[PDB]
Amino acid sequence: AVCPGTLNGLSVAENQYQTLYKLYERCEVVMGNLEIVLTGHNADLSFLQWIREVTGYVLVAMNEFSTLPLPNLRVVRGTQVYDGKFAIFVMLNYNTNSSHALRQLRLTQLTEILSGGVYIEKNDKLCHMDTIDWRDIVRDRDAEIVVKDNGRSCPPCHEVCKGRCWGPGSEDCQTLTKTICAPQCNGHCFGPNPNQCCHDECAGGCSGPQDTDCFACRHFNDSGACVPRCPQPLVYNKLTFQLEPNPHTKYQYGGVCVASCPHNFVVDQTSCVRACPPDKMEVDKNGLKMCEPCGGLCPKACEGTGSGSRFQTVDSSNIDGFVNCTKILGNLDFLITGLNGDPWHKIPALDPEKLNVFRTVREITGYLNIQSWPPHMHNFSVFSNLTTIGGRSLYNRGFSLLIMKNLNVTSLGFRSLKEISAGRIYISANRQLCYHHSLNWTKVLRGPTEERLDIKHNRPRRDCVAEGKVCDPLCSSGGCWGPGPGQCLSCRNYSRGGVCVTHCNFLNGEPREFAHEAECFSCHPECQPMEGTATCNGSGSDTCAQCAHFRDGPHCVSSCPHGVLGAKGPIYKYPDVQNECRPCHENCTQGCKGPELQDCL
Amino acid sequence: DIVMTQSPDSLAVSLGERATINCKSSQSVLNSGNQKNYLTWYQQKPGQPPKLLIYWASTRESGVPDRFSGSGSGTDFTLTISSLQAEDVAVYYCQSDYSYPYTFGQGTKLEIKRTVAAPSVFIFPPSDEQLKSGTASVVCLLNNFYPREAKVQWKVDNALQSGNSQESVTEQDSKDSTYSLSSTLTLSKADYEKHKVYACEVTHQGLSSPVTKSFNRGE
Amino acid sequence: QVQLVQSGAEVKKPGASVKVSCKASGYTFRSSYISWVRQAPGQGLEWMGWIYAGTGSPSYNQKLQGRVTMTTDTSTSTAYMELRSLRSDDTAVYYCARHRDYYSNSLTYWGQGTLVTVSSASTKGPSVFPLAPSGTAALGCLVKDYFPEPVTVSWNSGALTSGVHTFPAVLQSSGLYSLSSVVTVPSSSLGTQTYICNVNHKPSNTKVDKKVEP
Ligand SMILES: *[C@@H]1O[C@H](CO)[C@@H](O[C@@H]2O[C@H](CO)[C@@H](O)[C@H](O)[C@H]2NC(C)=O)[C@H](O)[C@H]1NC(C)=O
Ligand SMILES: *[C@@H]1O[C@H](CO)[C@@H](O)[C@H](O)[C@H]1NC(C)=O
Ligand SMILES: *[C@@H]1O[C@H](CO)[C@@H](O)[C@H](O)[C@H]1NC(C)=O
Ligand SMILES: *[C@@H]1O[C@H](CO)[C@@H](O)[C@H](O)[C@H]1NC(C)=O
Ligand SMILES: *[C@@H]1O[C@H](CO)[C@@H](O)[C@H](O)[C@H]1NC(C)=O
Ligand SMILES: *[C@@H]1O[C@H](CO)[C@@H](O)[C@H](O)[C@H]1NC(C)=O
Repeated sequence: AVCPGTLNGLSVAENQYQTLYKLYERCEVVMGNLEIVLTGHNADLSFLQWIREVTGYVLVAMNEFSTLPLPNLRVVRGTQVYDGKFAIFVMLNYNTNSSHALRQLRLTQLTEILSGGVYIEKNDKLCHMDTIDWRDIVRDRDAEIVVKDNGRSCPPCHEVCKGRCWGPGSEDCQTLTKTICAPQCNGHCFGPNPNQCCHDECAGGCSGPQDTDCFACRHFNDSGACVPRCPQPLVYNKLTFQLEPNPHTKYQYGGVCVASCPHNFVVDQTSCVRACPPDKMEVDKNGLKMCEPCGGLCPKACEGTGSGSRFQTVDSSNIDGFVNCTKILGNLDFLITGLNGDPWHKIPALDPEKLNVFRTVREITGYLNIQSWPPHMHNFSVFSNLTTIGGRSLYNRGFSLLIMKNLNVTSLGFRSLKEISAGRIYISANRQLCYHHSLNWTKVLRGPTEERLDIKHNRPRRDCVAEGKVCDPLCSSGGCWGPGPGQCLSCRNYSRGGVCVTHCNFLNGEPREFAHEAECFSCHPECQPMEGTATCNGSGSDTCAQCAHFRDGPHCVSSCPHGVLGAKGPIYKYPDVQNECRPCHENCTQGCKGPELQDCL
Repeated sequence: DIVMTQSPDSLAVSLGERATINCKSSQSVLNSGNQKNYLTWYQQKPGQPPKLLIYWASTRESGVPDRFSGSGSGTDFTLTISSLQAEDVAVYYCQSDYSYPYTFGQGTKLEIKRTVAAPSVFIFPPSDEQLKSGTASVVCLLNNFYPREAKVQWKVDNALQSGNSQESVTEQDSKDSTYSLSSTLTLSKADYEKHKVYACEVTHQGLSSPVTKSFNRGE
Repeated sequence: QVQLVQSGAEVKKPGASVKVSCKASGYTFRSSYISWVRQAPGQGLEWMGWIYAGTGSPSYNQKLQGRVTMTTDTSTSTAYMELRSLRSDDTAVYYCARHRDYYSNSLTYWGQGTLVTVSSASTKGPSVFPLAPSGTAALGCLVKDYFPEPVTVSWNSGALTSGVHTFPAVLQSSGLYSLSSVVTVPSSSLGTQTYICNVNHKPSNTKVDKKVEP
């Protein structure tokens, strides 16, 4: 129904035709420019018989076919014009010698050129173009019309056509449509009566007074009707007192309202777009690919190092590639030469501050291998968002996690690590590593634990306890990665943003919170904080014990509904003495104030 | 086919003065679609290809001085030069930019209007070396004159001549802005020895009475 | 910058054919029109036809009766024009020029031109005869019956250039060209200064030096 435009010029044998064909059949509205350049004399042109509208310009240059039949072409919009001047550009459509020349331009239904002019020159055997009243078609009075220097030995125009025709036939006549209308219409009329103007949604002329009578839509087309906007995605339901998805929803693809975007198009906001913006991500909703805000930063996947890669370790030339990376396709290797520099390959030492680039990493598909770490960095808090180590690819003797000979590390600091899907674990020769002794690897390491742990020769458990380096009281029997309530494997009571807490803000505190599977989530804003009582039982405006501002149905709202469009018109409400939102009078136009008719607007 | 007629055929303008050249076409060149006149003006100095001055009737090509200007519409067009310079002397051409066959005009030479100068007339008898071959050519020279218009008649024993002479005129001198003419009378050795008196009569604006240079066969 | 160099001069017998090249440079040759214009000696300009270098689509003048064919080579950036069934009247200087753009057929860039002369006459050297002189006195040389054009004339091996008038050639009935070259000098220098004209005809490799005596 709707196809894209080509954007080339006179720039270009068999492929070119293939590209043209697949592109324009079976489309009706060209979102761009219709460019027909260098086409053979016996090429099938029936795939262009359904084109009704072209939003850009029409370029017909150096073709060899005898006739160009566009019987359904009604409107050339001219949003993009050729050489800044022409909506229609026809030039050089004839063969080197041979009788393979274009003789007829069949635009029998061409009614309107909204912007741009017409250029028809140097077509040796093209006739009848000098008889057409182009001013009847071209809306803009300032546009240039240049039709000259074409066919010289041309047949007279048929007597039925009255001197104006697209061809020599009796059905090839041009039908004049420009009429004289009254002042009330701003140049948009279908008759001379002041009550015979075109609809306000008509771009130019029209066949009648209705939505459905335009030659071209001023904004959008909805299944035959020219509309200011496509049907809204959301609609206020009077019975559920909130915005519900509209069944009649259509999205913006150019100037047409469509129920679903094409194959390679996503829905952002109200419109079909080529790709999703950097601030939003692609998600499947009700059958369609929609764009929704990432809630922070968007997922990004980077290639790793080690096994199956070009880098054996991350270094000065690699570290910059992991910016804003959440998932790592492969492994991470931290070797001695990578951290301190490689003289053989002339790679400088790594800047410790650049290691903070891994703070966005949530998952490592392969293994994690740390054999070298900066002296002043006594932990791996750089990997504090790391949740999963896949172990899909292993290191050495089947290791997925390997912390070796890091004599300055005091605690692990993997406070988000919850799963190591496969592989063995090797943590040794870290002489000052404490906290790891009490950790239950069964909860983290997936599968049978037996013989998959190789943890020894670290700081002895006796020295750690005597120095006070033990787990926080709020930690469960699972253990911890370091000191504090935010370093626990699991909490005894509740957790608030990765930090173990004794209780949520149930009865006091800002913001107020509710419990959900031993986790603290805040109440909806607009819940009035209750003194000595629970504020909410869950998230949402309908789970509040009392509304801060107003109440609409079961929900709490900041502002009473002041013109929210529903199924059959806008919906207005007012806040009564009990701050609850009540409907307005049925005969009110814009405002409310109160329930009575006298309070309107 | 469209026909381009330029008037006048030759124009004499003093230096620093203004020159206008007219061009009239058989069919209109104005395009109602864009109100543009498709008319072109050229300049061609002798010995070198033409130079484009103005297209679309009034638009100048990049580099063309402001003194050149074009006007007119439909079928009547005019090329004006506000202050004629020494380098502006050439033949000017009108051309249709509308359609086939893009007809050129017949052209018009532009010369410097100089002070009237009378030609110096010389007569040259045929050499003996030419007579040995049986051919006899008599030359009459007119030197350094203005204006170009001159009448040169050959008289053999006071009888007028026709169809046996050819004349050649040089281009206007770059220094003294004058013209020079060379007319050659060709005869057979038999015809030449039959007559005695050979003379060329010169009529010019700078001469009150027609100057005649005569000589007898031999001495 | 933008240049258009045409091929050298051509001499043909009536009924033959000429092919003239025109090599373009300094611009994208593909997106341009090349027009051909001829000019007979002493006559006006005449449009012969044009051609679009990109595809090769031409447009010829009907008055040439199908004798003209134009081609373009994109690889060499060269335009070619061909005239079949040559006539005496097709003796002209043939120019190769470029249209400025798509919207104007006006010729902005021209070639230096090539002289195509068509005649049944054979290549012949010139016969130089002296124009004997008899305040200032005039003398010269009669360069008669030669073919083809052109010819070079100087006085006293280039030393004498003041007051020298070399007239343009005239085409005689025989088909052979002829011109005169005069010079005015004081009558006092007739008995002391030696005046010799240097006539050189390149196409026939002829060099003639004649001394003019009173
Ligand atoms: C994790 O390691 C970092 C860096 O080694 C520690 O941060 C420093 O703490 C020391 C005191 O122990 C202070 O002198 C510095 O100002 C800190 N540096 C930075 C960059 O913040 C940190 O204490 C460690 N975290 C845990 C939980 O042990
Ligand atoms: C609108 O689209 C319908 C097809 O859904 C088509 O019938 C009609 O021609 C279009 N109207 C305009 C004004 O483009
Ligand atoms: C990373 O995200 C930050 C915003 O947090 C932005 O400044 C930057 O452009 C991003 N860098 C890359 C390489 O995408
Ligand atoms: C975890 O990643 C988030 C971005 O999603 C960022 O705000 C934060 O700084 C990271 N956490 C730590 C402890 O660095
Ligand atoms: C730990 O690092 C400190 C400097 O931050 C340094 O004094 C010390 O030598 C290191 N200890 C070991 C065992 O490497
Ligand atoms: C106004 O409301 C009354 C009922 O209160 C109803 O009778 C009437 O139809 C309404 N008037 C308009 C113009 O809608």
